[PDB]
Amino acid sequence: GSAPKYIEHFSKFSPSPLSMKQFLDFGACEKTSFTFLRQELPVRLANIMKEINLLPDRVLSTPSVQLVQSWYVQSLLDIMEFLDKDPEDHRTLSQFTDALVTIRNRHNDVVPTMAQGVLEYKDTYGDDPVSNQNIQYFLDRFYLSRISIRMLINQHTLIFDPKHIGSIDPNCNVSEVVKDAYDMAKLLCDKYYMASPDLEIQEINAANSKQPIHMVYVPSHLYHMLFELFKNAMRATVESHESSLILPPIKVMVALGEEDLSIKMSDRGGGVPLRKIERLFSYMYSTAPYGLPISRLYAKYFQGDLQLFSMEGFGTDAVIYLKALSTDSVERLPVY
Ligand SMILES: Cc1cc2ccccc2nc1-c1ccc2c(c1)CC[C@H](C)N2C(=O)c1ccc(O)cc1O
Ligand SMILES: CC(C)c1ccc(COc2ccc(CC(=O)NCCN)cc2Cl)cc1
Ligand SMILES: [Cl-]
Ligand SMILES: [Cl-]
Ligand SMILES: [Cl-]
Ligand SMILES: [Cl-]
Repeated sequence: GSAPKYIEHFSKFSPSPLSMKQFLDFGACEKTSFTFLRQELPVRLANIMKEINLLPDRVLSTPSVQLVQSWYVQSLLDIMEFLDKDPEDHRTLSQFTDALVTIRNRHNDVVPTMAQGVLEYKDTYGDDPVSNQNIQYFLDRFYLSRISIRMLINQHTLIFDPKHIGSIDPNCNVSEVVKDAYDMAKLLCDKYYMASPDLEIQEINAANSKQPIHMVYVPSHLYHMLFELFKNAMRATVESHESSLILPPIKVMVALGEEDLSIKMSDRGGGVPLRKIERLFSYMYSTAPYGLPISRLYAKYFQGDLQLFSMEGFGTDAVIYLKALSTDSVERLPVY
């Protein structure tokens, strides 16, 4: 086989970050999407695969890692087939879309698969701070890499099968996504607890006092994050007030500035002490025999962040920081 040679070849290129703008303007440009995707997916696959291989033989040789490594090898090769094919042959295009689908389905379970490797490492070698910083370093990178691959793939398969441009909404109403995510979390909250905090939403459009706040974003990434946040805020609120009557609302604010769009979600669930806040974001210290960390990645992915600060004995605030302008929303990608 050729795999390690290909990996070596394509790992000399640097993956290429795109912006929301460049992502929009892509969506008949199917020849052009293809000729781009056939270089770039291998680049991105090569690069992360190269980094998997820098892991110590004690990690590298465990079943989890070796399995997901087998998926990446097949996906690379799967796309190799197409390096010398013909962009003008409308059935070459037709069967590449099929090929991307099969790849997206080969990888659906990397999250819980890798989670197994964390779990085995944890009982196999220990949960020390140094192990943990490396797991953290590796997984933020790997999962961020993966997020971008799916972004590429979803943009192609959705556009090449009028308002939304595949997974991007160029007029995303942020309150709307807030309410939806809330409704859904509230549904689960009512099932498992038979009580649930209300929602208040206020907007602050700096430049434009009374216009509803819209942006260019990938709404499902935003739903993902809001949803996680609402689950956490509901849990704490409900459970901190079991012996008590009153049940405080979850208060969200959506602020729109010159460069940030920010979303705060304040609760009164009684908080977390400063010392325990880092762990909530740790893959290792929160795996036990998508999550905060992964929500944060989604924010980081287009130059955003997702930050927690608590007041122990009162509650927790959670901010999602996003770039307001499409021009500032550019993929954050790791490189070998
Ligand atoms: C993040 C998380 C995942 C869980 C998964 C399974 C079971 C319980 C869980 N609980 C949490 C969870 C949620 C809120 C909080 C904590 C843990 C630690 C204790 C504390 C009361 N707490 C918070 O203050 C808190 C944390 C994140 C957040 O977005 C909102 C919050 O109100
Ligand atoms: C499941 C996957 C995500 C996983 C599980 C576990 C790990 C852990 O990897 C470690 C653990 C400890 C050290 C310190 C050290 O002293 N190293 C010696 C040099 N080799 C380095 C690394 Cl890369 C990574 C990835
Ligand atoms: Cl993911
Ligand atoms: Cl729940
Ligand atoms: Cl933080
Ligand atoms: Cl290095």
